[PDB]
Amino acid sequence: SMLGERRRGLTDPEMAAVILKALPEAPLDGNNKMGYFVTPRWKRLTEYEALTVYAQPNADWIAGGLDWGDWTQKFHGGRPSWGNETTELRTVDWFKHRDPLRRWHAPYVKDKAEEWRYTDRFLQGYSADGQIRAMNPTWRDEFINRYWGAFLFNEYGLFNAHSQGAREALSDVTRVSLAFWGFDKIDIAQMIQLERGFLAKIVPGFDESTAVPKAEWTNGEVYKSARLAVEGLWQEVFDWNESAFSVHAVYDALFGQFVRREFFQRLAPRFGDNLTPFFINQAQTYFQIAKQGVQDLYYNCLGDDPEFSDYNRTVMRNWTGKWLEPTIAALRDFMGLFAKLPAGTTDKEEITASLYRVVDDWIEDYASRIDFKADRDQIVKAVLAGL
Amino acid sequence: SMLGERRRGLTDPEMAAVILKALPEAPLDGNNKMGYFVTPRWKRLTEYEALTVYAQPNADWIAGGLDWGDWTQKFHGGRPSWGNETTELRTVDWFKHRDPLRRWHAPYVKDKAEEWRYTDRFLQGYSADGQIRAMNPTWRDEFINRYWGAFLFNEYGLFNAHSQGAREALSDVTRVSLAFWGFDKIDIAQMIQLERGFLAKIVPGFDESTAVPKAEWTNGEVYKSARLAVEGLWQEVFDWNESAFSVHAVYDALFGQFVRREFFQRLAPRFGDNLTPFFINQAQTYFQIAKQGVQDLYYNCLGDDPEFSDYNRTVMRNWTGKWLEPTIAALRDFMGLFAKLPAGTTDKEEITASLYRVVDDWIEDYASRIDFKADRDQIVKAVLAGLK
Amino acid sequence: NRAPTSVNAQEVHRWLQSFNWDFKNNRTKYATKYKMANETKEQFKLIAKEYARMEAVKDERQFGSLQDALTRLNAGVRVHPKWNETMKVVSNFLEVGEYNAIAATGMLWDSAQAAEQKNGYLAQVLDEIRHTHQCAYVNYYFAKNGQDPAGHNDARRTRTIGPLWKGMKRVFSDGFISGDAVECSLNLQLVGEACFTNPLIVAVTEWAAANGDEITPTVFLSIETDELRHMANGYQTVVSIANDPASAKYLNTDLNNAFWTQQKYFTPVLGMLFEYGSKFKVEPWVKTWDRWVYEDWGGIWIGRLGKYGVESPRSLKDAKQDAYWAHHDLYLLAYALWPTGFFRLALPDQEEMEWFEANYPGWYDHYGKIYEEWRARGCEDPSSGFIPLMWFIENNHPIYIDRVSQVPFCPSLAKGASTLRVHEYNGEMHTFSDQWGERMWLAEPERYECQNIFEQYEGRELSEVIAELHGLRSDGKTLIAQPHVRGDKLWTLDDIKRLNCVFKNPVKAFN
Amino acid sequence: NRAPTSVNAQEVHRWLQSFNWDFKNNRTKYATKYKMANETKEQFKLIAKEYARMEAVKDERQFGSLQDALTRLNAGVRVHPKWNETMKVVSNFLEVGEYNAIAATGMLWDSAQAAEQKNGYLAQVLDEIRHTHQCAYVNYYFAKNGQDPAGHNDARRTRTIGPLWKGMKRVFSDGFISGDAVECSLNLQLVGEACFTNPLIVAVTEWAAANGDEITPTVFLSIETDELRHMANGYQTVVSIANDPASAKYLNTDLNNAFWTQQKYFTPVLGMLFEYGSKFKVEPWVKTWDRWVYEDWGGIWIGRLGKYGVESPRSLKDAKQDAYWAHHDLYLLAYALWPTGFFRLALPDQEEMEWFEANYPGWYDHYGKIYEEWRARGCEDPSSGFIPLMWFIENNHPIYIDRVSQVPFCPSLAKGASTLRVHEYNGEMHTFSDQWGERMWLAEPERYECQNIFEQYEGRELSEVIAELHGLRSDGKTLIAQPHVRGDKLWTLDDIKRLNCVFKNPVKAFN
Amino acid sequence: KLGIHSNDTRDAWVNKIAQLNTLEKAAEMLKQFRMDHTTPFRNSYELDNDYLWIEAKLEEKVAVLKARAFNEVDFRHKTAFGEDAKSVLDGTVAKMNAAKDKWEAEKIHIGFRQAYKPPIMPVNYFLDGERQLGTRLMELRNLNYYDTPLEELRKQRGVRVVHLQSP
Ligand SMILES: [Ca+2]
Ligand SMILES: [Ca+2]
Ligand SMILES: [Ca+2]
Ligand SMILES: [Fe+2]
Ligand SMILES: [Fe+2]
Ligand SMILES: [Fe+2]
Ligand SMILES: [Fe+2]
Repeated sequence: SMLGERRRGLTDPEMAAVILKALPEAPLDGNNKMGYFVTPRWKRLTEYEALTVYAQPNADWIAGGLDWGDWTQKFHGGRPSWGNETTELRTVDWFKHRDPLRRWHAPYVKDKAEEWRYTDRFLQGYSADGQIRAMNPTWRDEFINRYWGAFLFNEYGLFNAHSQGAREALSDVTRVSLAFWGFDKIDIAQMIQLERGFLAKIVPGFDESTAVPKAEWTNGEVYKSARLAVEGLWQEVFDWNESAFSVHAVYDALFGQFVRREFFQRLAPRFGDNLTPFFINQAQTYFQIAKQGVQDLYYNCLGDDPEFSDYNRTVMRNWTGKWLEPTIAALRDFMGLFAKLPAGTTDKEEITASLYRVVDDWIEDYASRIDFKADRDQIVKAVLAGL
Repeated sequence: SMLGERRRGLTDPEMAAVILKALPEAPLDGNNKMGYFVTPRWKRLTEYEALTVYAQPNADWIAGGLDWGDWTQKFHGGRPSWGNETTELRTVDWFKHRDPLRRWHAPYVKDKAEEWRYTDRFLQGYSADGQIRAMNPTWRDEFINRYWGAFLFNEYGLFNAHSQGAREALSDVTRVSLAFWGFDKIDIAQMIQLERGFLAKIVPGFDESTAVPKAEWTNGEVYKSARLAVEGLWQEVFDWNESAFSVHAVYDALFGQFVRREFFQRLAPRFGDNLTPFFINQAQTYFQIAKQGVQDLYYNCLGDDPEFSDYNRTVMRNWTGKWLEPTIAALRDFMGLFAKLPAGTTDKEEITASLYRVVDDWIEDYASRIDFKADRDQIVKAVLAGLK
Repeated sequence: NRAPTSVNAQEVHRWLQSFNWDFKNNRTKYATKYKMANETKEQFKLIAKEYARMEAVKDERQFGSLQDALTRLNAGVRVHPKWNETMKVVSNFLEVGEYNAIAATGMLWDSAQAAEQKNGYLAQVLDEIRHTHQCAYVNYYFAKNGQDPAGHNDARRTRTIGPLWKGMKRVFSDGFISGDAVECSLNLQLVGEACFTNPLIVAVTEWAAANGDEITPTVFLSIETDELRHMANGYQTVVSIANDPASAKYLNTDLNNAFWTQQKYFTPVLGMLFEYGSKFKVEPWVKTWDRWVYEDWGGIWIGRLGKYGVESPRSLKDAKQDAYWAHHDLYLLAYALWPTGFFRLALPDQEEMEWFEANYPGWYDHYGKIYEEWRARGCEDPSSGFIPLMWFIENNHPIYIDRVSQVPFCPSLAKGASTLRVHEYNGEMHTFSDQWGERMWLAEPERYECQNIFEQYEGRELSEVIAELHGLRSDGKTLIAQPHVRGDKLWTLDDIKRLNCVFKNPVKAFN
Repeated sequence: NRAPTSVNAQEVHRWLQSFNWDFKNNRTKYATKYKMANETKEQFKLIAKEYARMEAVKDERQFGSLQDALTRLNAGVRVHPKWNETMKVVSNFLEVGEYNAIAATGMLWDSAQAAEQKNGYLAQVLDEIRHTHQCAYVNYYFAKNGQDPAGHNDARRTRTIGPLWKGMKRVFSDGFISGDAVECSLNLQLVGEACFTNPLIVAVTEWAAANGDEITPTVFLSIETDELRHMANGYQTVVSIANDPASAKYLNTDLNNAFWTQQKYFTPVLGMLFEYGSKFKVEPWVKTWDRWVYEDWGGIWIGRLGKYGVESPRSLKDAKQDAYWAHHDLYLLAYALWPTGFFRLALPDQEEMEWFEANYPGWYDHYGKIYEEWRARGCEDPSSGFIPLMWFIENNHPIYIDRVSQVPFCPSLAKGASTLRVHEYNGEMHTFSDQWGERMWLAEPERYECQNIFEQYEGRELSEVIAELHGLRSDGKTLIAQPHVRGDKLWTLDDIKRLNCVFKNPVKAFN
Repeated sequence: KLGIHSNDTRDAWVNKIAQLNTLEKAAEMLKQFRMDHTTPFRNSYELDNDYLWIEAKLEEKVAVLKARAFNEVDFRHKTAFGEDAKSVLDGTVAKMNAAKDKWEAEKIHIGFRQAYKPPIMPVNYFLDGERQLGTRLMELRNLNYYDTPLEELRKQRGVRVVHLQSP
């Protein structure tokens, strides 16, 4: 029927009248702000905080919790649904964290969706514009396909490293940031494959199969120490904080940044390749976004915790030290890649300057935050020995 | 008050009851498709077509119009509000054009907005990542600030060349496409300035003032003929189709594509500049989007018109020859810029091959569509004469 | 320092004025008595990207409401029948104003020499495309989900059948783009939008809401958010030409003509659509008009421009005098000619006549009695063989069409203005309804040659015209237009053919 | 060839399965008895970017309707008082279900070895985050624009005062993440969502619309669109372990335990919220329950998993016998303990009592007479000094909390199940309401040590508990909770304090 | 056959136009048509309801013929009659600037349109003329626009007052 059989209380005369008749003259409380009891990180409470903070039903025995009593159902053995026992780090309140970008689900998918549709448009224009005509064939069929592609398994591995964190995070604000950090990583891995898939369509003999890049990752020699460092950060770490911290404030901040920003984003342009940089622009945008959250949690919150500042910095300095080695090892095995570049692509003077850029950024952005005394010269020296 | 004072017919019991009572038992017509009488270009009528076609109240004396009679008020002298007299091109129906991307206002600003917000994210990521560190200083301060900057005026001029067309276009579908082609041009000019403004923020000493780029454009040699061509296309052309056609199917397809793609897009990367290519990616995406519309209007609809095909091709052929010369001159002067580059940046062979790519693409995408007999080596040789 | 940084619209706009450069032929391509100042500035510091974002945000809320909640509430249906018909005309007629405004502003963009002034007009060019598509969407939505799709679904071609459409093109089409760019700017921005369009858009959302329509408010309230930019454009036009000697000579004359042009059509038509095209009333047109035209526009807004030489239109007083009964006089004509529309009309019901008589003393003795007689003649019944037009013929009340404004008028049967001027010139007869339009024609005969419906339909049988111009419903027999808004006893083409009504050009009676 | 080309989600997902590689420690970090096949595939071939786009589009409509049309219609206010209160519980309780589901799917993502199955769970991880924020938005919206913000604005902390919350955490928090990953998968997907959650979300939009609430339908219908991906996840969980020999030994028991866990809470709670938290009724809960649990889930759904060794829960027959009066029995306790909530409750009106008796013969002689007795005694009036809990004490009807499910039960008054098992173990007493829950505890005592409200509040005066846990409105004196939904005579902290109500652990009476 | 969009008159002119297969003849017919049926100075109003449409059909033929007969330079710079468009434009603007009043000015502008409308003159020159001629016409016409009383304006225009009515 034109009107339908269902009567709605908002528009049905009879039902609406009954509803209006029961309504009070004015709201039964003037406080119309959901989350009003939450302590604002900024001037005024934000939608991000209101909709997120305290969603996790933690009781007071989990630093910051507002509930009480034990969990209703636990694991066989007695392990709690969520407990202090899942991480070495301690704090006065697990809900203190705040994503600098204030991302809850809506803003998050809105931004990634804009990137997706613009990506599609870019690709349709790039192909129509014939810009592939000026790209170095060797750089494409070799360094982009094999070495760039293989790097997709590094990001994918870092993605999976967040699995346990998604389950064990001790607060909503931290769980959301963690989930977004990991999802962005799988995105990048899927973008690396997307490019290879694009090349496959515009370059007649290009094969998009992951076979070649995978073999390079699994049995290759360039990413050996890298893969070993990934398999470890992912499957050998059971502390959700050690995983996130080490992955973002150590490994990916050193190895990852160097490979993406100091190798491909720096060399691709020299072979007439603006395609790969188009995707790296995304990966770097994501990296810098996550970084702000990683910094706020481990430094602004934990590292500077009014009660566990010293304690946490100690644990992180320990983690930094623990993983600084496998990372440096990863960087060394990577240096071997330069030897496969065509003669005259780059020199030792440049790579040395790039490594220092990474190391210096790391120190300024991470190491110095927890009073970790790293030696820039020895690190670069240690890595540079891989040439 | 909590309920408010105004009563709404949809929710107010008394008023809604009155409304429901007067309603028919079912719709008074089962054809619930606005624009059902429009001849669909594709399988089924699109929202793009429904909301757009026939919005322009043309009478039948302007090919394809559905109204009748003269306009109600004309210009002093008698000039019609819209009329056949405003363009040399003729057709069986001015409403045949369809933007292959089916862009009406909503989808159009949606995509540009996505590009705007992502651009902002990109820049915040670029600056925070300190990628500016590896950009060659000379390329940055000389070629980006002065030469890429001066190009904003070229795009700005092409934008303005669309003003008369926005007023004279003989149909809604063409007016909307033309408006969007023009708006994308001003956007590019603004993105060139945007980049200069960004550089002024992350690079101490970089001056975002347009004084230098503008002086290059108005008094330099590299862009002299380009500017002369632009001033002509914009202010000496009173025919809205000659303007759109000559701008998009001649000048910008050759000079524009060469500057954006074969010079800046091609060389910026060699100087560690991934910033400029970010914006050129947008310009090229826009260029290719407009090309589809330009091709549909001038080749699919006009050049292949069942009754005026031969006539229209003759005219566009005429316009191609008229504007090809000034366009070759523009490219010729631009060749002077290569001598300004640091030694070893590029060479005559690369430059020549890049010219051929643009000329060959132009012959395939445009010249051949109207049987314009273009001689690729003759065009290239004429341009090369400008190499210092 | 690697601090996250970016660049906003204002930062780029700061240098936009410098985008334009000098060269001999850098001048407008359109004829104009005025000179727009080369350094005129604009109020809003926008760039293409930011303009797109702010509009995209609005579209998001608008279409979201339309596609989700409003559709779930069956909002396209639960609207009073009379209003569903009123919106066929309101939305489609405004649509053309929005459309021609695109061309009009493209013309002003060409006129302006200062880059910032061009940019301000440019933003309106884009806004008018948005508004065109928005108005189109209202009709599109009501056709898809409403009680009567006919008309909503093909107004772009069915509007050509009736006389009311001709006047709409004068004020919202030709008046916007044909003439001195400045004259056009006055009709569009200084008069059209400021005096009528903006107030009208808001008013329509109120009447719409009162009659159950939440679709129009959703779209029109969104359209309204873009008007500040347009007002600035109109005000800026006057500023850009104020320091030019030509201004003192011509401005007030183009303004007065523009004012009369716009008022001539909207004074009677708006009141008609509001009061006769609705069940629930919001406010009498008499008071709405006085506040809009006399107080708001011809007082506050008009005054602010006194410093630029702008004066209150010399024809303002005449406008008011003819205004009072204008819309009432017109509905008699629109209803009498109901078979020529693309919408269904209804006679005032008992409750309505009381309201009319109460708000307009003397209404019943004139219009009331007339509608009661037509009712008695069976104007609502298909088998009556009666159409109000026949009544005009039997009682010798010829209906003329103003050669300039296209507004229909019956001087022998009107409580309002009753003047009629008939001239013969080089083999053609011309009929005018007022001294302002008459002057316009005498001074600019070649600007006003629009043939009227009687001239075009002369000697044509009514049903043949309706059929030829597709004035039928999908069944191919029932008329789109109707003399009542009920769901049964709808008139067919055959019912009209039986009437054997043949158009005559009223002016041929003169010797 | 320069044809415009791109690449879609499916083309990238094509090689997603190869993203994972082999290495010694490549295994789940969580205890489990099953083995998920490392070659399991997922139904929807999505990548992160396409996922975002499809969800972003839905957000657009949703928030567009909420911020625009719905707000213009005052949709947040024109809702029946009882339903405004009901949504405080429905939206917030479901919120935690949505929230823990994030952790659950995270655990499932870690459990899966095949890249595709991991990807399937990953999409839900993100969906659950979206749903958490959506349920949060409903409360946020009703707080901002509703007739009574209290409760809507602070449920995350005020819910800790009441006993109903404890059971919600068992089925939608701990039940989702504590135990064998597969057991959790069963509580969450195979049972929870497939049997209750999904049917519930749709049903809620129906009851919401019936009571004037157009806000919830707008949000919940959007959540609903994400459910096909979750059903597939649950179904694929079974397919992933079907081959493993352990499955034949354990699947059916974890399932049965999962089914009982979920129905134990929703059977009484949902029927209560629907029938007692509304004015206008959509359908009798007995009818609804039978269709959902027996026909749809127990039949069609479970049936399709037969080929995988899945069998109908052995406790199904028991669930049906205990169900009939379950929700009616619980509302008596919920209302008697009204001061412990964060929402306002109302006693059935005359039309409702007739509706209840018509649909549940015998209802009036038991529940109806009790409510009338309480009302005549003044349970709605703060000067009466009467709270129904007192009536339970006076008539020796102790109220217990099931140690496992946390569901409150009163065996001496219940018209439904009345079994009671009390045990002592190592100095601690335990009370159970059914044989399935008793076994769970007997077999897994360390999994269930949740302190009940009587244990925590023992010896404490009621008003002190409320005051301490912030059960007050803005004025810091009036209670959030109320025994009626009218605007006057709201109970204050002092009205409660004067009752001198002191909690006692009912289990100690067996000492 | 008397329709609005299709009738015997239009059919009759389509056949007539079909027999114009020479540029000179086609162009002369179009100009003649304009003198006979367009503007308030048209020789007759007999084709009032169809002239606009018929003119367009005539223009189509002249255009097609001109493109076939003229070389590229002439198509751009010559009128269909072989005149130098720039000379015609300049000469007409010169006359317009010498016009002593609004009455002389309107005849110059209107006459220019009747004789040179686009199929005849290249559009670029024709619209440049509209720009210049229109400007002067308006300047002359809009000066002291309301000073002449209607009674006297009717005489200056030279209308025959047929009927006057007023309250
Ligand atoms: Ca070479
Ligand atoms: Ca050759
Ligand atoms: Ca006579
Ligand atoms: Fe508008
Ligand atoms: Fe406007
Ligand atoms: Fe969910
Ligand atoms: Fe779900």
